[PDB]
Amino acid sequence: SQFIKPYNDDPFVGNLATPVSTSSFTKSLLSNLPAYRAGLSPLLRGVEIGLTHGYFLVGPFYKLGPLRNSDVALLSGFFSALGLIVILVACLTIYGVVSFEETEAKDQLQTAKGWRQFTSGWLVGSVGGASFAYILISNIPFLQTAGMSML
Amino acid sequence: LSVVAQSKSDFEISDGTPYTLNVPLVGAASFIGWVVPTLLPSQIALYGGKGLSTAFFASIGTNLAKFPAPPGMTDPFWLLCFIWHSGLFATMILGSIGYNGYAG
Amino acid sequence: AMSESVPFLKKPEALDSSMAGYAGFDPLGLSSIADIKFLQESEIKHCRIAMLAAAGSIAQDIFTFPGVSKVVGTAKMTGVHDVLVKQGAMGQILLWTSFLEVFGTIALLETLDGKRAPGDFKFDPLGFSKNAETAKRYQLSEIKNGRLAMLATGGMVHGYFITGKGPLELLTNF
Amino acid sequence: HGRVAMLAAAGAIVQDIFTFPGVKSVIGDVKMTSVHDKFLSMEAGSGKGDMAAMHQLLLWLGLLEIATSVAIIQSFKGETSRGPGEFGFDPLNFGKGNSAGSDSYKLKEIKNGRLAMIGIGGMVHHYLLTGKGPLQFLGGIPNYKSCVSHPDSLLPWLFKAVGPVLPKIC
Amino acid sequence: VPQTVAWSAKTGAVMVLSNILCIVAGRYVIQVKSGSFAGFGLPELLASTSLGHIVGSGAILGLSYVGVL
Amino acid sequence: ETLNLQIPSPTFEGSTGGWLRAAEVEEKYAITWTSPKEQVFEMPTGGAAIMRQGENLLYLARKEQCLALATQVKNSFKITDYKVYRIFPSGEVQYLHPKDGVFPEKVNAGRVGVGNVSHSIGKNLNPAQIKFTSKSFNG
Amino acid sequence: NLAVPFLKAPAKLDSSMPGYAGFDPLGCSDFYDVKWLQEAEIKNGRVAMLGVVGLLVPEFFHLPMYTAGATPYESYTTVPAFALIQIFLGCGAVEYFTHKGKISPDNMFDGGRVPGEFGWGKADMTMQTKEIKNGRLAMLAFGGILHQQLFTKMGTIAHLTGGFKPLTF
Ligand code: CLA
Ligand code: CLA
Ligand code: CLA
Ligand SMILES: CC1=C(C#C/C(C)=C/C=C/C(C)=C/C=C/C=C(C)/C=C/C=C(\C)C#CC2=C(C)C[C@@H](O)CC2(C)C)C(C)(C)C[C@H](O)C1
Ligand SMILES: CC1=C(C#C/C(C)=C/C=C/C(C)=C/C=C/C=C(C)/C=C/C=C(C)/C=C/C2=C(C)CCCC2(C)C)C(C)(C)C[C@H](O)C1
Repeated sequence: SQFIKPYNDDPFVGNLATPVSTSSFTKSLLSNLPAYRAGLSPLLRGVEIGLTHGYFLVGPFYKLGPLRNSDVALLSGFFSALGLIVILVACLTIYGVVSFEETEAKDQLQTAKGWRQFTSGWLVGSVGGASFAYILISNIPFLQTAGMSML
Repeated sequence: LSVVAQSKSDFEISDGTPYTLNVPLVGAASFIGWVVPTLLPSQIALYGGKGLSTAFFASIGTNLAKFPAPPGMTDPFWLLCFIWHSGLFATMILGSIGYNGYAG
Repeated sequence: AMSESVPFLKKPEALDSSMAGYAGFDPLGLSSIADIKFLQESEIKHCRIAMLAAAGSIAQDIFTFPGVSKVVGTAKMTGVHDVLVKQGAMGQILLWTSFLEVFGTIALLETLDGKRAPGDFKFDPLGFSKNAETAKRYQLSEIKNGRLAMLATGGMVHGYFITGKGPLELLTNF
Repeated sequence: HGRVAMLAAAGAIVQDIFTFPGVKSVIGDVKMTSVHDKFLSMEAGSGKGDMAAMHQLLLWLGLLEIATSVAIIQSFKGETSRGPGEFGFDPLNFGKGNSAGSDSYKLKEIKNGRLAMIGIGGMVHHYLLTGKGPLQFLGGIPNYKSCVSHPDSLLPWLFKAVGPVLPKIC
Repeated sequence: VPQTVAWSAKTGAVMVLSNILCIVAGRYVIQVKSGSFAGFGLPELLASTSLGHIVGSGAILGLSYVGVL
Repeated sequence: ETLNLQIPSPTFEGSTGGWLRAAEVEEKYAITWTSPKEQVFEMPTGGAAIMRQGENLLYLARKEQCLALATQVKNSFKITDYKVYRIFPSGEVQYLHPKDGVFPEKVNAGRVGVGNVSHSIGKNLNPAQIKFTSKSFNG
Repeated sequence: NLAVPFLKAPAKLDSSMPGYAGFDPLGCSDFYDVKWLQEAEIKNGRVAMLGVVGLLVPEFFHLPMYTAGATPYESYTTVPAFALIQIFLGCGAVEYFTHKGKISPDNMFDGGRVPGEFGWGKADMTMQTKEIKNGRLAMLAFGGILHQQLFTKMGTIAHLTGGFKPLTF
């Protein structure tokens, strides 16, 4: 038995069909991620990706930022997450302006309207996830430490 | 357990090759084939009169009693855990090779 | 095609009404992750072990065997495990149940391949299921008591972790 | 949201009426969200004590609610012909053969839910400043004249513009 | 220090056993050459007896280490 | 004349050195040739492939990759029956090499000389005379 | 087959064979010659049957040449080891003589030699079954007797008729 074959039956394309690239587990994970999941509008793809990314962004800024030993550490960490979010949304918008011609198609990610939808959803979800992380850390003393409250 | 020994799932190790990972049999057989020899006792301060599997399982229970506190650098847990999982992974690798490849 | 036990969920795809103890209960989709036949063999195994565990809890309250009180003084439910690892009892049951598990492992591989039904070891010496009308009743009944005994075993051992009394002594001394 | 608010509105009125046996000796004189904080001060994890009252509620409500999660996810993507709010719960026959109910009874449910959202918000904030609870507040139609000393909640910051910016009659 | 013992007939016994063991086992396993009367020559005998003194020396030293002798 | 798209390709196990997204959106090149044998050659993009007896066909990203394989087969296996094509994403196929049926190093009638300068290289114009003028430096 | 009913029949063994009970869970008869497996089972049983008596009788009566040690097991550490070397080579001579130079799986059974037979006779299927089952019993018996004499350090019958102390190590 052999586990490495030509990609999509084509021996001359610049890829290989390896277990990491094309196993059932990989295909299940890739097909179910919000970027590739079927039946989702680009705005909803943006919302789910944004909620995920905004939620984890809060933590490194809060724990390791300049005001980390102050009592405004969570405030500074959230606002730093917000600043990164605003800069990244500017990056997404300028990518959309320069990469896609204007056509009526809006249900695919790689169209002008579909990218604008994804950017709108990504900003809303990102600020939402950062806000949710702020609420959770604000209220639960376990999250404020690294779990160090138990010791 | 992404695929059992019986021809039931469609899990393909790659794009078009189905391959039965024998996760129940290999995991069970490798565990028993590694744990049973490892029961051999030894009057060494790391083992304490037990085998490596039994001293390891004892150090799991001892550190779980003090549940939030982690075991210290000089604690025997880390060396028992390392050697145990090293030989366990080696026996899973060799068992998967033997069972999937030779099939008997 | 809606789940019987959970009316607002779609009926589980891997599950079927031919299975004994079926109620349409898999809201998390675990019947798709692992093979359903492995899950049935695992469930029936858990069922029988917990049935023994629960009856043993009750009986070890009700009486003890001759000479047992010599070896176990005050240890009641899981303390007897701790004192009888020192004595040879736990090593003995571990050795002989592991002996049985070797052939159980062969039988699990066989039932994965498809030759054997899960939990079926042909152990019917008193011929209770010979008629086969009872067989199906016994099959569903065994699964129900097994599930109840899993919950009960957990609920007694946790009642003993709380009070130390053990099941019957918890009940009689409220 | 409407159903949870309706339970909350009913709970506040009943808690003012009476309490179950033995509760008064544990919580003391706490009503309408102060009892939430009081229980949480005596529960493992959040506080230090021998209770799991809010935690047991969280456990079973969360089990039911992961089940409803799967229902909402399936209903969103069109895999199910189930309407909103219908979980099939109708043990005594009220809709005469359909658990979904009649058009009029779901209209009754939705309007009473909206009413209870408004009402439970009102009851919560009137307690947060007077400390009286529903029936004392509704009896005490001249209010701020004498108010109950009640603890700061688990979010005191929100009570920081009441003093130096807003009037703070209390 | 691990305890070794002066030569006795038990040491001779372990050596002889390992030696015969390696003759028979080697006779089957060796891939290039009447169970022992077909194709048995001096290099096969000398190789099986060299592995016999290796297995035997290891067996003698280990059984002296643990106390079996 | 036109590329018969159905020609079987040399047996190959695949590689990462093959063509990328620019091949299906800008241009791809194809090479066909006849082999008397079923023999191993080296791909311009990577490891080894085996050419099938009869007619073979490859797709490469660069024209130079097609010509590097063509020189390799001609020297190693004495095969000169190679035709190189350019293929556009519209489906249109452009025959490339040898351009008029005859190899470039062999002369042919009807070839018109392009790029030929009537004087020697030192007779070019200095840059100053042709500054702010469109006139070319080649005289 | 019949012994372990929740497994398949081995289908390499049959009721023709003497001590057959349909008991082959691991499928050992699929990977080795069954003639060799039968030959090994009977010979291992015959050595074990001598070994049981070899553990029982020297308690009551030990030869005047030797010293008996403490238990019939431990007696191999007190008799001269050259004596057991001749035991080993004499049994090897018996192996090379009774088997006519054939000492390997490919080599045995060349002339149609039946597994049990070394030329002492031909027996009924029942008689061969009796031999096999007594051999299996004496194989299990040897392990119990030997380990009992090991841990207790007492003679088997001295332990049995005297206080039946648990085996401990
Ligand atoms: C998972 C189950 C389990 C476990 C771990 C234990 C563990 C223990 N028990 Mg409990 N016990 C059990 C089940 C269990 N028991 C059951 C099912 C009963 C009977 C209702 C009892 C009744 C019992 C008593 C009365 C006593 C113990 C005692 C003990 C201790 C020593 C072992 C002993 O003497 O057992 C004795 C147990 C038995 C003889 C019951 C065995 C029941 C068998 C296994 C059922 C199987 C029957 C079936 C026909 C076999 C088919 C095989 C199949 C796989 C093919 C120990 C802490 C002793 C102790 O220290 O208590 C303080 C003691 O006095 N047990
Ligand atoms: C000169 C010695 C000698 C020789 C050449 C043979 C030859 C044979 N014997 Mg015999 N045998 C002998 C002595 C010998 N035997 C003695 C003294 C015993 C003990 C009473 C046995 C017990 C015996 C049994 C029980 C069996 C054989 C079998 C066989 C056959 C296959 C194995 C083989 O080729 O040899 C390999 C054997 C030897 C080189 C000598 C064996 C003596 C034992 C095993 C001591 C070994 C110690 C050590 C624990 C071995 C483990 C290795 C490792 C852990 C270090 C072959 C006909 C097997 C068969 O199927 O026969 C048809 C079979 O089942 N023999
Ligand atoms: C009690 C166990 C027992 C039994 C039932 C048998 C039975 C048999 N053996 Mg086996 N055998 C045994 C012990 C036994 N033997 C032992 C210990 C040895 C080692 C010395 C041998 C070595 C041996 C060889 C080398 C051969 C046999 C053969 C045979 C068969 C003889 C064929 C024949 O004439 O048919 C009729 C059968 C008989 C007349 C057998 C009578 C049974 C005897 C007399 C057992 C009596 C036991 C007696 C109480 C002695 C106790 C002494 C002890 C306390 C020291 C027969 C199936 C031959 C054969 O064909 O293999 C199948 C063969 O070649 N046997
Ligand atoms: C559905 C179902 C069933 C069921 C069930 C259950 C448990 C149904 C429960 C229904 C309930 C509990 C409804 C309660 C609604 C409350 C409202 C509308 C009030 C809001 C308050 C206001 C406006 C106010 C106010 C106030 C202000 C702000 C200031 C305050 O100081 C005081 C004051 C009070 C005056 C059953 C089990 C029979 C089965 C069946 O087959 C299916
Ligand atoms: C347990 C816990 C606590 C708690 C708590 C709880 C239960 C808090 C609940 C708070 C709620 C539900 C507040 C509701 C506010 C509703 C408003 C402002 C309605 C506006 C409607 C309008 C303007 C309608 C306008 C209109 C009308 C009239 C007519 C025209 C149309 C329309 C536009 C619809 C804490 C946080 C206090 C802490 C404590 O330690 C732990």
